[PDB]
Amino acid sequence: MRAAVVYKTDGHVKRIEEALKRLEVEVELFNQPSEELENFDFIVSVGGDGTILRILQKLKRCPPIFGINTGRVGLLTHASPENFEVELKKAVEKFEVERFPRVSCSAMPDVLALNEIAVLSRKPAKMIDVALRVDGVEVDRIRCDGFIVATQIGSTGYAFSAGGPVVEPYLECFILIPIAPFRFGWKPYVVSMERKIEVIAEKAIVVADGQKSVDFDGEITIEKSEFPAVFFKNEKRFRNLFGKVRSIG
Amino acid sequence: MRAAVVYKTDGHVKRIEEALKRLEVEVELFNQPSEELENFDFIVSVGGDGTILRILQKLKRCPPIFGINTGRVGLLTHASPENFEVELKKAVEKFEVERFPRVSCSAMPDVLALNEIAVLSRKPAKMIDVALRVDGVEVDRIRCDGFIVATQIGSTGYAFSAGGPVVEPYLECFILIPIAPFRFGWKPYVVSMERKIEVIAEKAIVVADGQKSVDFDGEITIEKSEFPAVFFKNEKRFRNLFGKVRSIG
Amino acid sequence: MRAAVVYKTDGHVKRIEEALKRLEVEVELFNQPSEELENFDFIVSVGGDGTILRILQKLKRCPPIFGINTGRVGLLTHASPENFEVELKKAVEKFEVERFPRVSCSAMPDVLALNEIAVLSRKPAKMIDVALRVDGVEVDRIRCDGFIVATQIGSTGYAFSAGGPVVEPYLECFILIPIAPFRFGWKPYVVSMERKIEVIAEKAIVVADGQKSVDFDGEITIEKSEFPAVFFKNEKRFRNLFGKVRSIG
Amino acid sequence: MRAAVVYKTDGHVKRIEEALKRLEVEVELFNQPSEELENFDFIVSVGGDGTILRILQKLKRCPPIFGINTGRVGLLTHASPENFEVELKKAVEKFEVERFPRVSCSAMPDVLALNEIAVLSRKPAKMIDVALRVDGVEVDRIRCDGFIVATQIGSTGYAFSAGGPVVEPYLECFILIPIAPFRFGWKPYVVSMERKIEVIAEKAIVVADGQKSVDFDGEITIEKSEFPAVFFKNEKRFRNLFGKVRSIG
Ligand SMILES: NC(=O)c1ccc[n+]([C@@H]2O[C@H](COP(=O)([O-])OP(=O)(O)OC[C@H]3O[C@@H](n4cnc5c(N)ncnc54)[C@H](O)[C@@H]3O)[C@@H](O)[C@H]2O)c1
Ligand SMILES: NC(=O)c1ccc[n+]([C@@H]2O[C@H](COP(=O)([O-])OP(=O)(O)OC[C@H]3O[C@@H](n4cnc5c(N)ncnc54)[C@H](O)[C@@H]3O)[C@@H](O)[C@H]2O)c1
Ligand SMILES: NC(=O)c1ccc[n+]([C@@H]2O[C@H](COP(=O)([O-])OP(=O)(O)OC[C@H]3O[C@@H](n4cnc5c(N)ncnc54)[C@H](O)[C@@H]3O)[C@@H](O)[C@H]2O)c1
Ligand SMILES: NC(=O)c1ccc[n+]([C@@H]2O[C@H](COP(=O)([O-])OP(=O)(O)OC[C@H]3O[C@@H](n4cnc5c(N)ncnc54)[C@H](O)[C@@H]3O)[C@@H](O)[C@H]2O)c1
Repeated sequence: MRAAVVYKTDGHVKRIEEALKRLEVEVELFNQPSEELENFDFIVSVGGDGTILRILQKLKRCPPIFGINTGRVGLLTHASPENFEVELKKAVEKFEVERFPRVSCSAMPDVLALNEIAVLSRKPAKMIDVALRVDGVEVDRIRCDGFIVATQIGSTGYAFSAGGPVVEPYLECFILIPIAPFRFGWKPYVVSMERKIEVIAEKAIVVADGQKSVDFDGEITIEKSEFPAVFFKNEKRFRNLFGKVRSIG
Repeated sequence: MRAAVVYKTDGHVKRIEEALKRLEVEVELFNQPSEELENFDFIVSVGGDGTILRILQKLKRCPPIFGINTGRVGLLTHASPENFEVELKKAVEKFEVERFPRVSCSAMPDVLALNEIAVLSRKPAKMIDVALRVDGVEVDRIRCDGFIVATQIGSTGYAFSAGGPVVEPYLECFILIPIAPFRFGWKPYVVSMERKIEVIAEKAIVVADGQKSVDFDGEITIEKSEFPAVFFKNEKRFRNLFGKVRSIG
Repeated sequence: MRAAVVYKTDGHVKRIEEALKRLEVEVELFNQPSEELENFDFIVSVGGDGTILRILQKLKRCPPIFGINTGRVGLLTHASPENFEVELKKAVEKFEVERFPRVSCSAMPDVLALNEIAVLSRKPAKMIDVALRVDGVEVDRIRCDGFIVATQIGSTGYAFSAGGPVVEPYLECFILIPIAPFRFGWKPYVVSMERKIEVIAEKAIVVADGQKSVDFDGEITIEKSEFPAVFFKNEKRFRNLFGKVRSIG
Repeated sequence: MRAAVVYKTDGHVKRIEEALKRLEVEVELFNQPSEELENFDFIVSVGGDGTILRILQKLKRCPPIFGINTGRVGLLTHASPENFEVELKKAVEKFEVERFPRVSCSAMPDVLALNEIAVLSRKPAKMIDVALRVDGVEVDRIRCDGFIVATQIGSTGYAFSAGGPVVEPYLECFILIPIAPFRFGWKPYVVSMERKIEVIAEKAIVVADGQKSVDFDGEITIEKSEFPAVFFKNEKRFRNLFGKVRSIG
């Protein structure tokens, strides 16, 4: 059963090589992520949340991702170097998985987002004029540095920083929130991920998970896609949510 | 096919009788809400959001509610006096109904909120030491004027005022947000409604939908209930959500 | 020269009684604060920030206060118990002070607040309709759980939890912020302390420093009194502000 | 005595030429702002707050400015097309004058900001890593899209959007708020304007009243300048502050 190990640097990759060898698993090494990753049964990412997002950008069909975290913190990950040898043995032996939806922009045709599709100002410190509508209905219009269309997974990223609610990973929703809105009152809008979001702005940019961005004027459509992100049932995912969150930055 | 027509003041009630009579519907006027309301094919509420919440307490089994708003803004209502006669007709001829869940606190067994359960301090200008726990797990421990456990429907009520997000009516979930938290960082949590909430504080009261209130010491659980609120299908519920929210005062 | 040492618990009192001994200063023990504290060259409180606020309710003319934070955290205190020996000697030999304004009320005539005056609902879970003017101009009319007229000192207290800004101690100003405002957009106003505040509300109370409360209806005015809180000089008051504020819980 | 009318479009400029003609004031017209505007007894900006910022950028020593808002809402302006005639005459013969301070920054040294000095990310959709200090003190260290060092006049500007308090125009003070901070727990700080602000970023840019901006890599210093902004006295500046803020959009 084949497995890929992706890594930022040489950190701990030797012990993971020998961790998978003990468990009867073919292993191949990957400095950078490629579209070849979907020829393997699973993937063991080594670096952090950031590393996982760069992997998913080279994946439509997503083989299960285990996630060793090098740094200090990580919400998408499964283990650390201190204790990964144990948690990997469990991960592969059960082979239980979970799947979180990935949305897609209309102007960035095949690149999918797990966290969000942000819509920012092309020039920094300049303000764009954003009009939002979902399922046809005019939801809002507002001047802001940007606008975020995040899934619940990404409710803990940019969205969090704009004032967003912490939404547990299992409840499946969009969070719609502006960045530095220039208006007296405003409120985050949480809606079902079955709807069709639309943003309309001139002189703007669109960014999937802080990774692929394109320029666009006019309008874009963001909806749920057919290809989710597959991880490895992290039984404690929920209980760990309120604590990883308590200690961001 | 008979009907109950509940009212606070003598609003447009001469007219609502006369529209109900013309649609060949028997009418029983109700000076105030009653348990007796269970025995009607539907209830026309005539007043505002508050009129409907009161109605709901005195129901377990809930006939369809056509709420009419004589005030400025009502998120639960289908029409105003200008349009009520056309909508009431559409509503009763098709008879399509929809239902949003009601929640249940330990302290008051046979009572049900549609908006929220709020745990506040018995005495005012005073903080309680609230501890929250969703599904066995510890999620928070904060000091505050109170804590709010609210459905998406009540996202636009009390919790809205405490800094909470506006969640659309068709996304079943809980919204757990404190009133006046004494702490550097805090966040509103939005979790699934299929979960077991538990609130722990001393010298406090619990309040279901701003109606029934009861002193409590120690522990309560809040959970989803088996007898929900029933209104007639509102084709434009989602559409108006965003306009009405901006006129809240 | 003479001093009154005010305490709640009789823990660290024999250590402090002997520190003041070897400083040519006469001592008098005070199990609870009193109007008699005015007859001393200074005061040494022994407890939290509350031990201080409780002291100032019995002072009009205020001799300098040296605060010893017992357990706890506090931004009105001058020293912990395991360094106070030194800090007292430095504070009484230098004998250097600084003063912060206290405000007054209409409804409670002889009473003075260092932190804030909070207007709240009389019955909890009920919101009142507050209507605020400063120097005669209407500023606002909001439905809320309460309203806080704070000073820069008490901007780290009740107004901090209502969503206020951290204002430094040396900038004299009012902070005007509501508690659970049922309104789409709202904002705290920071204004000059030389202005005459005026809150209007029915079915309410007023509370100076969470210490004294009286029912009221109609209007009250808050003004800057001529009798300031007086403390020894804390040079590190400003540099400690930011690290204490982070640890608020 | 002669004056300079500065406009952006040809809105009500003929009618303004004629008002100054009836007041025996020789007028020169300005397609846009020049250093040249220094040699006049007063100035009549015609457009908005933004037009006034542009004028001020070309001015060290500032002659009285009389703003006519042709737009929707102007914190900095005196009159509308309806009542400019009345008010222009009133204030020219009274010749009273207010002085709100402007602020210099240590990277574009001879430029001046009434509103703020914003330190932004150089590329967009990337967050920088701002370290804040004031009078040599570590007040914060935070990952964010940017950081506003605002004055009270610019507290209804960019800082307002970032989550900041409304500050009366006559309470002199800095305001230290971030844009999109990635941290569970932040708060805007309001400190004295006599203090020395200092920001340490990397991969950043500094902006001043949204006009002049230059790349910077290291550490800058914001501090109260020698030459302020000068407007004719608005007797209704304070009064109109609150209704104008409520219609910021
Ligand atoms: N808060 C902000 O000012 C800001 C700015 C740009 C991007 N982002 C977020 O960062 C993510 C990656 O973008 P980038 O590579 O440009 O920046 P990045 O990866 O260099 O830094 C963003 C930080 O967010 C963390 N992170 C990523 N996904 C997260 C999640 N789902 N929940 C909690 N934390 C998470 C990472 O650990 C990292 O420390 C994007 O998905 C976006 O949501 C945030
Ligand atoms: N914002 C606050 O400070 C505050 C305080 C207490 C109660 N409430 C809300 O009021 C409800 C009823 O309590 P009460 O009888 O004590 O007061 P109430 O019925 O008189 O007043 C509540 C106010 O909010 C409106 N409202 C009611 N339900 C709403 C909803 N679901 N979404 C948006 N607005 C709604 C009402 O029309 C009224 O203006 C509670 O369930 C709670 O949600 C809000
Ligand atoms: N945040 C809230 O929900 C809330 C509620 C009531 C009172 N308070 C504050 O507590 C003060 C005293 O009232 P109480 O005795 O009823 O509550 P308290 O004194 O029993 O508890 C208030 C907490 O805040 C601390 N505190 C007091 N003044 C402070 C200040 N200026 N800056 C930072 N922390 C401070 C206290 O040491 C204590 O930990 C009031 O002046 C009010 O500001 C806050
Ligand atoms: N809210 C935001 O996302 C944002 C972004 C960039 C700049 N700004 C503000 O705009 C100012 C000028 O920037 P620009 O020329 O790039 O855009 P601009 O001047 O065209 O737009 C800023 C908006 O805010 C208004 N404004 C300016 N000063 C104000 C004040 N003191 N109070 C209330 N409103 C005010 C302007 O008239 C305009 O409507 C800056 O000084 C900054 O304060 C705000």
